[PDB]
Amino acid sequence: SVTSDRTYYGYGDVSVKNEPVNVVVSPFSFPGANASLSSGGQGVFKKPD
Amino acid sequence: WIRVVNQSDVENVKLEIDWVNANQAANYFDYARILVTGPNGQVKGYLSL
Ligand SMILES: [Ca+2]
Repeated sequence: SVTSDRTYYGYGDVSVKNEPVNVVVSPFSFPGANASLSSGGQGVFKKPD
Repeated sequence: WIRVVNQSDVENVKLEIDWVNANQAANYFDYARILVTGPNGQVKGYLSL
């Protein structure tokens, strides 16, 4: 009578949500406060973070 | 006579002093020699007709 269609199934799901990286920024204001930059001046400025 | 005031950043300055009406004082003076006394007893400048 019944000629079974021999076909069973298995399934799965994958969730890719985020991007690998977050670039958190703290911008710099290099002449800063309690220091001074002059025209034609020479030197170095550094922000560690 | 001439005071130089600089910012907390500037540490080297090169000034050019120029006598512009020297052709005028020539009609009045016979010899005029200006000595520009520097910071702490140094003499760094000499101006003549
Ligand atoms: Ca400097």
